[PDB]
Amino acid sequence: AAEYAVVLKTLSNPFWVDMKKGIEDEAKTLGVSVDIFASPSEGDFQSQLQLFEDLSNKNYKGIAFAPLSSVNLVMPVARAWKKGIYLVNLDEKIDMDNLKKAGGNVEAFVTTDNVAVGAKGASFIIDKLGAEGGEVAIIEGKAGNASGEARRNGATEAFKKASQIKLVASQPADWDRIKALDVATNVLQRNPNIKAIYCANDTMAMGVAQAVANAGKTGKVLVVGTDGIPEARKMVEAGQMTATVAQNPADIGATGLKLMVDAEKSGKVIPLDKAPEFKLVDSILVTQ
Repeated sequence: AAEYAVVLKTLSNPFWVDMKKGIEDEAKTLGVSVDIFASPSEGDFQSQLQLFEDLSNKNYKGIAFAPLSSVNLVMPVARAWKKGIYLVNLDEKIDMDNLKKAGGNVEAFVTTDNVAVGAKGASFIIDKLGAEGGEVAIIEGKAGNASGEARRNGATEAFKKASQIKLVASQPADWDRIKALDVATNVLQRNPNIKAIYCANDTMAMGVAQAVANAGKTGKVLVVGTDGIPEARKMVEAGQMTATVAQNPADIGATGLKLMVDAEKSGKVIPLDKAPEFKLVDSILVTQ
């Protein structure tokens, strides 16, 4: 049976349920069969590396895959590439450095541009504030992590190009609704003239909308989030959170199957020296 296979992170998370449907749907259009696999828990690094390994011994033309960690699947993917399997990295980037040393490569990496995500949620505040503008802040995530710092850049640059906006306080905050509430109230005392605050995660965001529920500024103050969890989504339907910048799972999976099928057609796997393709998929701004 099937000519293509897709390993994902898990399927108890709606994010990955939406990705599966996008690869299936996109398959029915291209004329290719697909088998979608995943290991139960988000922290099953070994159980996914066993999964992938089992698939490698079957006869799949190509295999797209979302790695739990950046190095848990380097040896199976590099093996897969020597056999001539058309691999396509999804969501998070696999350690290319390690992969090089493994003697392998990938046809393409398909992810969401985290900087654009930050500018998308900052730009939403900009337009809502209007000409008048006003003061804003960015509750950052934890330092060292690229994915939250990327949202930190984009959101910063987008408010600097708006010469009617005042960035009061972009300060660190580890991914925590409690610690997000505590630095929230800190900015609301230092600068109580704030009209909105974008947060670099949906966890922090509900902790900042708690600091606005405190001072009972709910309505004037605009909270924004990222990732778009099912929880916060509801919030935004109820007027409790202003908005959140979700990803596009379905398009990431569908684009990933498209690039895999395109490499197969070519009849030759990407050279080692050749860098992979790099498609970014647009983020979505979920609003009332």
